[PDB]
Amino acid sequence: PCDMLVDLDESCPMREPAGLNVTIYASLVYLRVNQRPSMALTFFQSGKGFAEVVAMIKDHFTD
Amino acid sequence: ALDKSIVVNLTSRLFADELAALQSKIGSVLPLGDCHRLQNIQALGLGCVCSRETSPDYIQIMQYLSKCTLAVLEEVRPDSLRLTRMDPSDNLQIKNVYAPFFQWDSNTQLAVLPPLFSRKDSTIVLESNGFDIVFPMVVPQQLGHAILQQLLVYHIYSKISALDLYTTNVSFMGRTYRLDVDNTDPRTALRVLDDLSMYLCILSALVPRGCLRLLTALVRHDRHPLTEVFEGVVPDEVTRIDLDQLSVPDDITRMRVMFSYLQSLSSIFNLGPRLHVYAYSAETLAASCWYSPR
Amino acid sequence: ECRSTNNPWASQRGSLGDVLYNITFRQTALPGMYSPCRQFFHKEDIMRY
Repeated sequence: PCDMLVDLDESCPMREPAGLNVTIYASLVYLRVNQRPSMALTFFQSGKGFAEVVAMIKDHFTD
Repeated sequence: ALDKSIVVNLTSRLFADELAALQSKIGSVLPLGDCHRLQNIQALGLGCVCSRETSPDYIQIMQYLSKCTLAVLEEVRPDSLRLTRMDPSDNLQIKNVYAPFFQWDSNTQLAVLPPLFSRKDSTIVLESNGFDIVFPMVVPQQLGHAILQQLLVYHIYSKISALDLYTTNVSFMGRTYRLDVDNTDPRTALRVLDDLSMYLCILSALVPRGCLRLLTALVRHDRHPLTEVFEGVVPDEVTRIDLDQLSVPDDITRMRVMFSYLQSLSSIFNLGPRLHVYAYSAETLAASCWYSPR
Repeated sequence: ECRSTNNPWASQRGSLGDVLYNITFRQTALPGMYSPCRQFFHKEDIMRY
């Protein structure tokens, strides 16, 4: 679904390398709404290597 | 099956000077941008992120390195550079000409790092075309880790200065080395340190009490070879936390979360792509290895 | 030959034209923009001729 997917490589460019590989990641976020525990599952799409995307996912879920 | 070869077109005849350096490093790993046979020379360098006039930031360069496809040279003709390619998951001959020389053997382990000892030795300049080429360095994981350990320790203790023997020296069995820091942009090296301040103060909240009381029984008299960090004196902080009573099912829930956040420190201490050598020849300096991008 | 120089704010070795315009091009990810005056005020590129 287009609603769940969160793209990650998106730029003006305002240059990044090409490659052979772009990897779909899943995520699942424990949170609380209405003082009741509930989850949230989103998807991620980037070929940046695992060391960047964990830093890129934290900026998405900052709030 | 599959083909992998990259022949690099080039707009000027190279001189005999720079042809001698490229002939000396004939087996060498260097990244490049696009996955095609024909290619400009301005993609072959690592110098698109590490330039002379711009201050390089070695974390961002290393952050750049896990994106790119990698390549090994085959020939250096006077016009065109001819390279072969590294793809998952393929066995390939790799031959180290890397100048801060280390010794490998059969069943060793490798990883690719930016040049962190001598930039002038590891980058040759092409005055013929005006664009310079930067070679990366391949290091076994033990020194592959221990350089990134010392580089993160440096950017903590350069900010406190707002001297060198403790901050810029990588230690190893038998040798000591000098990291190359004259002009580094610390800001991409500090978002890594900003996330370390996130994990490390969570790890200070869920410390097990039985493991702190174990050290108060240990380091006072029981002296071991690997506990010489504390020098025989307990810290002032460890005596302040163990005032509670020990209970087993409290620390069961703590040691699971202690276990699960040490899974997360893989993401902040990542090297680049890793190279699993299964056979290495000694006198020929070649090897055989399968490439795995992680 | 009735005068040396028309304006002493371009031709003099440290003048305001030389301060603004001698600088070689610095690449940045944000798109750099063009200066027509950089053709005349550049010691390095004119020595190519």
